[PDB]
Amino acid sequence: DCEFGYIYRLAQDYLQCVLQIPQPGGPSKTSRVLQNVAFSVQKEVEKNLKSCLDNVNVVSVDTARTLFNQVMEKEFEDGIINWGRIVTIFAFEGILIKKLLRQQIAPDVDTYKEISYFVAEFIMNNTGEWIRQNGGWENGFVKKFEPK
Ligand SMILES: *CCC(=O)N(c1ccc(O[C@@H]2CC[C@@H](NC(=O)N[C@@H]3CCS(=O)(=O)C3)C2)c(F)c1)[C@@H](CC(N)=O)c1ccc(Cl)cc1
Repeated sequence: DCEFGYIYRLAQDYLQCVLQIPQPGGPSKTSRVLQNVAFSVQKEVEKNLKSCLDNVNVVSVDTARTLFNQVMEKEFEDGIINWGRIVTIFAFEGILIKKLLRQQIAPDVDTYKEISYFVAEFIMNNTGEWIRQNGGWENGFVKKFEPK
């Protein structure tokens, strides 16, 4: 599950949850657990950062990728990977997609698929082996975050 395709599906499932367009039919047990936890983080970040989230105009996918790179470089600067930081990656892509829905020039219905790709690239290349060694999504993330 630490392969790119699995991570891409998690990132895309979370953007479809934020955008209220879940793929008709349903998400896996991993995505279901992740959407509750990442949404709780997302809402608190949006409340705390309300003032500064207006300091950018996310007019394009390249702007969103630049912002994502800056935020992730800062989030992981101490070299510490943990599950909280992994959930924060998904919460942050949720904030990005909401700003793109409002601000993207020539809004493209497939944009969430491009954001999903670069989120999955970051997760796989920068945290993938930490994730696998800590149980992957099914034996790590879900075991940590699934309901008591
Ligand atoms: C006011 C802040 C600001 O100007 N920008 C910004 C910076 C960071 C950010 O989100 C980060 C991800 C969520 C949060 N981290 C966090 O809660 N980490 C905790 C400690 C480790 S843990 O995982 O346990 C939890 C901060 C923002 F959403 C916004 C801007 C930064 C920039 N590079 O311009 C900014 C970025 C993006 C947008 Cl859309 C708007 C402003």
